[PDB]
Parts: sequence; structure tokens; C-alpha cells
Amino acid sequence: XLXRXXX
Repeated sequence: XLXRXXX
């Protein structure tokens, strides 16, 4: 949930 480079 932060940004797909990774929740």
C-alpha cells in the first residue's frame, strides 16, 4: 500500500 516496488 505504498508503491509495487513493496503493502
